[PDB]
Formats: sequence, structure tokens, C-alpha cells
Amino acid sequence: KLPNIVILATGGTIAGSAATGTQTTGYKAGALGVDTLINAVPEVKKLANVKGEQFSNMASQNMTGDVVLKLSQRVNELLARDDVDGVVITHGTDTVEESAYFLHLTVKSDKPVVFVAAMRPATAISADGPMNLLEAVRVAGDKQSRGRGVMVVLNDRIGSARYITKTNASTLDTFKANEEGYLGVIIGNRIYYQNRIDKLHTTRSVFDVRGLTSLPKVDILYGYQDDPEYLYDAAIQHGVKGIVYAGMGAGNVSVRGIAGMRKAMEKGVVVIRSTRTGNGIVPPDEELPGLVSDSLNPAHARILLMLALTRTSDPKVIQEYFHTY
Amino acid sequence: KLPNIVILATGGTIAGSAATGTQTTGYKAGALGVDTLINAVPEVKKLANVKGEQFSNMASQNMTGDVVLKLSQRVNELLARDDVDGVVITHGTDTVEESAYFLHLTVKSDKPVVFVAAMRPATAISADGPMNLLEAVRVAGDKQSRGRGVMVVLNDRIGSARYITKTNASTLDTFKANEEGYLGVIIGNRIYYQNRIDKLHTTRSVFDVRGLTSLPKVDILYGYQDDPEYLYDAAIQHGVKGIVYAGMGAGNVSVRGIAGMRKAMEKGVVVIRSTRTGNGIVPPDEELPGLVSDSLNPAHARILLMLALTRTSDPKVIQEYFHTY
Amino acid sequence: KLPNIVILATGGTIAGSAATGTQTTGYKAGALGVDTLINAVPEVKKLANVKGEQFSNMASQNMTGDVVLKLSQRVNELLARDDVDGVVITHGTDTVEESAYFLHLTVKSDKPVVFVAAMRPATAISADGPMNLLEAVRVAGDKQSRGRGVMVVLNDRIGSARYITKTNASTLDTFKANEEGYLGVIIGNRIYYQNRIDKLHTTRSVFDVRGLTSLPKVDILYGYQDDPEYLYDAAIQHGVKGIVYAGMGAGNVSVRGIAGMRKAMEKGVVVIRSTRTGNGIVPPDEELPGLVSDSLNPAHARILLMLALTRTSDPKVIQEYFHTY
Amino acid sequence: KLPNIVILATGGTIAGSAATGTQTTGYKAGALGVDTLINAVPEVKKLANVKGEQFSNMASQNMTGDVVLKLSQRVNELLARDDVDGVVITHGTDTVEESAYFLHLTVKSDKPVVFVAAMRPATAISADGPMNLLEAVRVAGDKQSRGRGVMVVLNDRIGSARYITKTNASTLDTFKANEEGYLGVIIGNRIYYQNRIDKLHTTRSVFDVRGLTSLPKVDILYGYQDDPEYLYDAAIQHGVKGIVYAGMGAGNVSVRGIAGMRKAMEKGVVVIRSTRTGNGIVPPDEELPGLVSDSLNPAHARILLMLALTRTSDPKVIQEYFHTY
Ligand SMILES: N[C@@H](CC(=O)O)C(=O)O
Ligand SMILES: N[C@@H](CC(=O)O)C(=O)O
Ligand SMILES: N[C@@H](CC(=O)O)C(=O)O
Ligand SMILES: N[C@@H](CC(=O)O)C(=O)O
Repeated sequence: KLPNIVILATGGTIAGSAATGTQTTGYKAGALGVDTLINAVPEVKKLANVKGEQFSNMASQNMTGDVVLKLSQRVNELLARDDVDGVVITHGTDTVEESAYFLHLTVKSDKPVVFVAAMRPATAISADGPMNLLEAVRVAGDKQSRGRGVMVVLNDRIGSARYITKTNASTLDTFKANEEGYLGVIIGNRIYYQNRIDKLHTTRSVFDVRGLTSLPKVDILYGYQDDPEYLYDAAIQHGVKGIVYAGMGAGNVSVRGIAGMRKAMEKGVVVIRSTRTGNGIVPPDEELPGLVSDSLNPAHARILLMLALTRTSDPKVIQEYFHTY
Repeated sequence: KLPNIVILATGGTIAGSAATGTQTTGYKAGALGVDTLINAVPEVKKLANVKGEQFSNMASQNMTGDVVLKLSQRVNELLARDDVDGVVITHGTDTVEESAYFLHLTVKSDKPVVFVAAMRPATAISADGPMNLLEAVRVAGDKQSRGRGVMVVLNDRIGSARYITKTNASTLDTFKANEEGYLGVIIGNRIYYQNRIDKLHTTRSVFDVRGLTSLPKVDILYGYQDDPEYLYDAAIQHGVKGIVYAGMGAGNVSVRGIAGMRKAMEKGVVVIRSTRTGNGIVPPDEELPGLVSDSLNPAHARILLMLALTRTSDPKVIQEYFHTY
Repeated sequence: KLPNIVILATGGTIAGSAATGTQTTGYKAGALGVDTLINAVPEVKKLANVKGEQFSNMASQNMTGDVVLKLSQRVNELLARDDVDGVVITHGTDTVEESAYFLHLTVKSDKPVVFVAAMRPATAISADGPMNLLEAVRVAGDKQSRGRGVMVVLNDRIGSARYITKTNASTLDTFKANEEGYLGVIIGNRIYYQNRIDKLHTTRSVFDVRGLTSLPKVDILYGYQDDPEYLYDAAIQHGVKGIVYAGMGAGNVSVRGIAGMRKAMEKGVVVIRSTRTGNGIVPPDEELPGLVSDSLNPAHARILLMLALTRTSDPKVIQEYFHTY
Repeated sequence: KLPNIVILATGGTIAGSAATGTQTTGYKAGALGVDTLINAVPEVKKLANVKGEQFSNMASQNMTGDVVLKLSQRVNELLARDDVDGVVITHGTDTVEESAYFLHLTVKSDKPVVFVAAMRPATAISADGPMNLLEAVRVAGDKQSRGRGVMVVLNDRIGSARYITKTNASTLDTFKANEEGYLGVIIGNRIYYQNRIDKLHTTRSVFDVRGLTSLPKVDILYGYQDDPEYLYDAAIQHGVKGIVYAGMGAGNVSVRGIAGMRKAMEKGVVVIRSTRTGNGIVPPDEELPGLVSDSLNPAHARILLMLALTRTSDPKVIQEYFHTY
């Protein structure tokens, strides 16, 4: 009768433990085990039959592509089992959007995959982790949650991995998608589903990574007044396969950036022009080098580019991925 | 009886001219002269006695610190004159926030300095430039506008240079300060002032650049999964005096970024940890390298750092600037 | 080869004509004919074969349910024709959300129905109507726009009738759905679809009004400190069939409001508890009188209640409508 | 050395106590005493010397003007004492904005007055009250907090009573001022002040209520399609002295509402046209009846109108209050 949910722990402030109730820096993110998290919210056991698995225990600023690859592989294994109805992944907030979007493109199942995180450590006064986890378990176990793509659940909100981003350095309500909104919200112990994303993901995605053991190198370069050509030269010299440009406005580029991007393209590096602004569409512009990010922000664009480079070097195909995923 | 306003033109989509009413890319930003702008909104002449001056005519993605320095010097000259009551600066949207914040720190006058820009070119259907300019002139000529710091006026809103940022690649309403709001709004031909910024600026600022002819080099490095050490090495090798880090979450840093920042500090480079998120406070953390950006986003933080480096290398002094400016 | 679009005009500031370019009040909304609108944006004729029809010419604050009923009936007639591919409805901004939501529930077609409006009159400097109309025609004629429910298009954004609301009295960017986002955006002459609404509408809706000639009376009462019982007594005395309560917080009710709501229910009036806050979920609460609005704001809740009352008085059925529509 | 702070308790979900950790409705708001609140966050005693006083213990939907009057009188008494450095007022979230704005206009002291509330009850998993109270005490005890007007503190944010409103029925981040932002934020145990409000308040306000024992009656009427004249007739018949109209768009009014407003003005009732939209400016319009609310939302506008009516019936004076307070 209860759903079977695996809580797969990777680390984060959600598993952080500090010396006092108001310590906000200098505590170890990813100190507490997945069973400690579970045991602090015994209410979870009335929503699902939960099993904890300790995948890693790191702060998400140290999450790396090779590890995210393994996480995606393990989640694909789990969801292929009949005794697993969904998976909740505990993660740090800083790079959750990157990890979640990676799994959104690579998990070949319609069963729910819900990332959860906490802006305050577990020891903190008014810690948000307990309720965030409870909400994430509720979402992962609900039959209505299937086929929605990978989700990110904090602060009563259910965000699509493709749209959601950490918008604020430090607040509980940081995760928002200003232009695209939330997939749903959790209020009064009930899920209210609002939207389905109109993009390819999960079971309809071409991005299979089950045979892979590493990913193509992609760096992100910022756009600003006086931005230097030499950062493009260094990226090329170090063997990047892609550069994502966090551009000025709508992916616009200085004379120096144009020179860098042209040098990159000459050396077989794919350039995606995204925006530093935080939101909105980078439109095509045939007068400029590179491809355009559609509404993907720089961190998301890097994840799609990395995966696109496992399949193709055809700029028409990559550009179409950015308009469809 | 009318205020005397100088319209000082630098370029931008506000002075853009395209082949049709819906062409959104591949037109020259900064094609039209300041007198063409003025002549399209003759209504401006009922609000002020206006004089146009063509300072530059470039797209703002190509605006550089050396030029912004000269702009600040020229605006300081103008505002010292009794026949100038305020100045409106037409600029591209992409880097307006950078130029405006520079002048906010360096213009030693309480007379209004209002940057204005347009998201659609002058030729576009429903072009926003005409009304934005009219509003900017109204603001610059109003006696109530004095002593407010440098302002950015688009879409009926008056933003402080210290808070306002381009939040969306492509929309008319892009300029917002999500946490700090607008200084005021212009509705029905009337200015409604809401807030005064609680920060140092203009006449209370230490940042004098009247004797300067160049600025210290500062680059911006992004924070993301797998971010590389080699970009810090390249920046150091190329003689940066500062690095602003657009960090993961609240200026958090990977093992690789920490190694880079430590190398930079060892070579006499000041590091400021800002955030890629778009909003909010990077708090102090003595366990991490560098100084923290307070609520300055990466583009603003670069401008303050550059100016701070003209005066000092004392990290206590620079850190205090970031909490006060 | 071009789509066939009917532009059905009802009035609004989009068809407003004032004496000068900055007159913001005291002009007649709905002065200009639909052919004048069309002739100001001849670009529309490259996107569709357009035909204008003058349905009404009023300011939307004077739009009434009886007229909205007829509008829905006429749109159902039009969309049943093979020579009509979609319909764009020009309307005032003040009550567009009400009219649009009514049609969202009652138009039995998957062909696009796009409401469009303008915050500045047609004569205004930087009038937004021309571009809003062009965007609305583009949306209505696109094959990808089918089956999305009724849409509201201003300022480069495509809002669902069920979520979108006028959030600001006076700004061009007023239409937003803070929690649910936009269905899509129009940038660079291209439509970017983001979301499909996860609610019943149009072809899946039970709300048929083709045989009807009037609608049940529903009033809206506000919630605030010292709110009076006597307004409930007056509404009952005047024969309301429903009351929507724009409640304090999450539909919460004073001792006086509870007395009023109980009196209403005793006299056969259905009460829906909504919120004055502007956003979010009113959860069920069996300790309080009436039904709950889910995330419907007061204006939308009134439209659903009115339609629900044409079909049923069963509070279980009405409550389920509020969770599904 | 520590500041002396009085915690003056009125009730609310902050003092709510439910049977389980996830019960969201049907619990008594204002069950717990002020000493229970204090004893749950002993950390408060390291920030201030605190004394609790139980002013009332009600749910804020039942807060009434007569009681808010007494609260303002008591806070004025407290702040006149040398042994009180500031006051924190615990209150329900639903009408906090009304009570806080009343005190903003009537407390004749520059010492901090900080309202605090909680969206989750004290018993709830991840209850927000403890941290909100700690933050409110920090704000009230800080010397930099003086002369800022009355503040509302939840979720790491410090809102001005004049701008802040509950924007969402049910979320922790509900309190926002979309156009005006926050006065400050509290992150990492530190206050970051961003703005000072550019409006009259507290020590510069004319609104003295120290001799008063009751307030003029003011009701709020909503604006919508088919809005009825009879609600104006009932309000007049019941002796209102003011009506605030939560208007369609920018305070716009139907033919029926105009008839009602004219009848009200004929009987000596002052009408203020506000907006139901949630934000922005209602501009003057001499073609319409009544005065305009500037950017005051309906709940705030009622509080100012009530106080304005204790002093004057001169519409020029009242209109100027709405532009200055
Ligand atoms: N640095 C932490 C921040 C958080 O979890 O809130 C992490 O991302 O692991
Ligand atoms: N690239 C243009 C964009 C704009 O002005 O909207 C500029 O910044 O010059
Ligand atoms: N009162 C006008 C406002 C607008 O269209 O902007 C209307 O709703 O008809
Ligand atoms: N109804 C409660 C809601 C809250 O405090 O959150 C109150 O306002 O008293």
C-alpha cells in the first residue's frame, strides 16, 4: 500500500551539522548519514517505505561530472527495479541544478526522481531540511508525479530541473524559475500540480550514458566590459571540447570575445552563447559566432553541451537540442 | 524656468536603426546621432531645455573601462557648470549597469545623472526608447531627484545603479532589483519616489578618478561543477590585479577554485567572492580564501574592485568598501 | 499557406485615442475600430490573412457576464468554421483575465484563442499595442499553439487564462503568474513554448453555455480587519447565488465574516474562500464555512463559480471543479 | 551592554500549537504564551535582555481597529521609557500588514518597532517562528535600526510596514514588496540595510491617536465585472465614513461603481480608489469620482484613510496624505 522510495544521499547543507543553532559558514556540508536524516523526520515513514543509501557525502560545490554520471547510472539501475517506486536525492543547493538537469536528460524512466536540499544546516534553528525532505518523499511517492521529468523540491515548491535555478545566494526561497514558474506546489500535505514542461526529457531523451565512463570537457566564460581574449586561449590550450559563454545581455559579445570564440571554433570547440542576466531567451544571430542557448542559463547549458558532445559535432543538431531539451 | 539637461550619447540599441520594424539582431547598435533621438521625441522640449552631445556611438558590449573613465570625467565637468541641471546618458542595455555603477562611485555632484537605454531599436514596432528617454529627462530635471545616486531609467522604473541589473536577456522589463526594489517609478507623467539607497555614493564617495588615465585589470571567473584551476593561472599570468568570482551559491568554491584563489593571493591579486545566482548576500567566511561581495553581483563587484585598487591593497579597507558602497 | 485569423475587437486602451502622446487618463478606451488597429500594423498581413470583426467597443471595466457569454458563443461559432484557424480578441486590460478565463472554460475547440490588450493607448509615445497585436497574431496562427487553452499575450509573454493576472495597476509588464509562469514567450519573431497547463479546459471542459442567455449572480467580498457582516446580508438580500471571499491570508475569516458566510449558506448561497494576497493555495479547512478556491484568485474564482452554478449545487462537485479547472 | 527589548505578544500562528508536526489548519492560532515563545529560542537572550508582555492572544484575522489603537498606545508608552530600547510584536500573518502600518503612522519614537510572525505553527516540522523571532530581536536591538519606520521581519527579510504585504496565501516567503523591495536582510547573523523609505512616518507623522478611543468606520469594496451598486448603498446605510475601492486595474470603475461612489460622496463618505492588482500606482483622474491611493494597496489604504478621517474631511489634505505617507 505505501510506495517504496529510496533516499539516495550525496551530501549538502541538508546533512550539515554545526556547533550552534545559528552557525551559517565553516561547518562541514555532508557530515550526517542518510539514516540520521531519516530518523529526524519519522513522519516520512507514514508516507512511504523508505530505504536510505549513501551514495557520497560531499558539499555540492565539489560535485563533479564523473560523479554525476555515476549518480545517473545508479538511479537508472534503481528505477529499473519493481521494488523501487521513486527516488529522492539529497544534495547540496549550490550545484543541485546542474546534477538535476543531468539526470533529467539521462534517466530513462517515468518514475519520479526528486532532488531535495536545504539552505540551513540540520542543526540550525528553523532548519528547512526536515520539511523539504518530507515534501520530496510525498512528491516521489505520488502516482500523479510520474512522467514529469526530474524535479527539485524545496520550500513547498516543485521545480523542473530544466527551469529551476538557485537565484539567491542565501535565502530559503532561492529556488525559482521566474519566467517558467513551478511544476507544482505542496501545501497542507497535498500536491497541487500546475504545469507540465513542454520539452524532451527522461524516457523521450536521446541522451544515453549507460556505456560512458567520462564526459567531454566544457568550461564557462563570463561576459563583461574589458573581457579578455586570453581566457579563450587558455581553455583551448587545455583541451576543452565546449565553451559556454555567460554573455552580456542576449549573448552579446565584445570584439575580444568574438576573436576568442572564432579561435575556439577554428580549433574544433563548440561555443554556446548563453547570458549572465539570469533569465530569458538568447535568440539566434547569424552575425555572431557560436550557437545560442535558447532559455538555458550557463550552468544548465554546460550540462546539455557536455551531453550533446557525447553524440555529435554537428552544429545544426546541437542547436536543435538547445531548442528542444 | 525649464531645467537645463545635457543628453550625453554613448550608443546602444536606443540609437539602433534596422531595415524593418521587427528586426531584433544584426542591426548596428549606436547608428543614430543624439539629435535624431531628440528630434523623435519633441515632447522632451516641454520638460527641459536639452542639449545633445555625442560622447561615443558604440554597442555597450564593447564599452571599456578606459572609456567609462572618460565618461565619468566628462560628466563631472558638466555638472560643475551652472548651466547644467542634470545629465541623461543614452547607453546600450548590456553593460549599462557597469557604466552606471562606475559613475555612481565617481561623480562628485548631487545633480541627477540618469542612464537610459532601450531593449528595442529605434525603428522597431512599439520601440521603448522614446518613452524611456522622456522619462529619463523628466527624472533628471526634477528638483526632487537630487542626491539620489546614479539612476537607470527604463520601462517606467527608476533603479539605483548599485542595485539594478539586467535580469533577462531580451524583455522590456529586464531591469529589476529583486531584493532592493526601485528608487521610484514614473506613472502618469509624475515621479513617485519610494526609496533612498542606504549606501555611500557620489558626493560622499572617496573614489576620485579625476587624475587617472587607466584602471587596474580585473577579471571575472565563473563557478560551476568541474571548474578549472587553469583559468586562475592564466589571469595571474596576464597581470590581473583582481579577480571577481561568480561563485556557486554563496560564493562557495571547489577544491580547484580554492587552489586558484590561493595562487592568486600569493601573487598579490585580490579575490572577491560574489555569486552567479543573481541576487543576495555572500556572507563572510574565514575558512575560505578572498573577500566577499556583500550583495554586489559580479559585474558590479568588478567595478568596485577596480576602483578600490586605485586606492589601496588593504583587505580590511576593501572589505569595508564592499559593505558600504 | 497563411493562416486565417479573425481579429475580434471588444474595446480597451489598445483601441484608445488621446489628444497627446503622454495622456494616461481621461481618454475613451475603445474609440478606434478594429480596421484602424489592423492598418497601424500592416506587418500582421505577412503573418496571417486577417479579418477584423467589431464585437463591441467598450472599456473593460464595463465588460459584463452577459456580454462575455455572447463573446464565448461567437468565438465557438467562428472556430467551428474551416476558414478560421484562430481568433485574436482585443480587450481592455482591467478585466481581460475574467473574460479570458470564461472563454478558457467554454470554448469547445483546440484552435487558438488569444486575448491581447495594451497598457498605453494607441496614440501614446512607445505604445505597446502594435507589438502586442503582432505577437498575438503570430501565436494564434502557429500550428504549435493548438490545444493550449485560452491565452493572454502582452509584452512578449504568453500567459494561460487560468493563471495570468494583472498584477500592477499601471506598468507594461503587469501581466504575470508569479507561481505558475508563462506558457511561452515571443522573442526575435519566434515562439518559445515552455509549459502546458495541467488543468482541464476548452475541449475537455464540461462547461457548455451554448443554450444559455444569462448567468448566475456572484459577488466578491473583501476580507480585512473589522470587515462587516452587513455586506453578506446585502448580497443575500439581492439574490446572489454565490459569494467569493477575497480572504485574509489563506482564506481566513473573522467572527463577523463567519456569521455572514453561515447566513449565506443557510439561504442557499455557495461561498468560495479565495485570498486577497494575490497568489497561492487556499487549502481545505473543515472548521471553516464554504469551499476553497485552490489557487484561483478572486476574479477567476467568480468566473468558475458562476459557471459551476449553471450545472450544480453539489458542494463536492463544485469543490472538485476548483481543484481541476 | 545588551539592548533591552520588550516582546509584546498579540497572537498568531507563531504562537500556534497543533496535534502533529504537519497540521496546517484547524489548530488555535495564539494558544502559546509569550514566555513559551521566548523559552523555545534561548539564543534570544544572547542578543538582548528580553521581557515578554502578553498584550492579547488572538488569530490576526480577528484583530480589530479598536485593539490596534490600544496596541499603538501601549507601544508609545513603552518606547517613552529609558529601559526599553525597542519592541518586537508577535502577530498573526494575515493582518500584520494592517496593524504594522497603523503603528508606522502613530508611534512617535525612532526606537525600533519590529512586527514578527510565522507561516507555520510552533509545533510544525521546520517551523519558521523561532528564527523569525531571533531575527526580529536582532533588528530591534541594533542601533542602526533606529528611525526606519515600523518593520515586518520574516524569512531573513526586513520589510517596511508601508510597502510590505502578504503576497501568497500559504508560503514562508509570502511577505514581499515587489516594486519597493526590502529595507534590509538578515544573513549570517548580520543585518544588511539596503533602503530607507522616502515617506513620512513615526516621529514625522501628524497622526496622533493618544487621546482617541475609537476610529472612523471604513469598508473595502472590490471591483470586478458586474460589480453591484447595492454594496455602496449598504455601506452608506451602515454609517461608513470612508470606502476604499479595490479597483479594476488602475482604480478604474464601472458605470455601477461610479453611481455608488457618487452616492457615497453625496452622503459625506470619502472614497479612495485603490487596485485589486496587488502592486503599483493609481494615478489621479479628474474624470472619476473619489481620491486615489498612490501605491497603497487596499488594506494599507484603509488604515491611512481611517487615520486621515480623525483629522480632516478636506479632500486636498487627504489626497496629499496618500502621496506622502
Ligand atoms: N555549500 C552547500 C550549500 C547548501 O547545501 O545549502 C552545498 O551546496 O553543499
Ligand atoms: N547590444 C545592445 C543591446 C541594447 O542596447 O539593448 C547594447 O548593449 O548596445
Ligand atoms: N481601462 C482600460 C485599461 C486598459 O485597457 O489598459 C480597459 O481596461 O479598457
Ligand atoms: N491565521 C493566522 C495565520 C498566520 O499567523 O500565519 C493568523 O493570522 O493569526
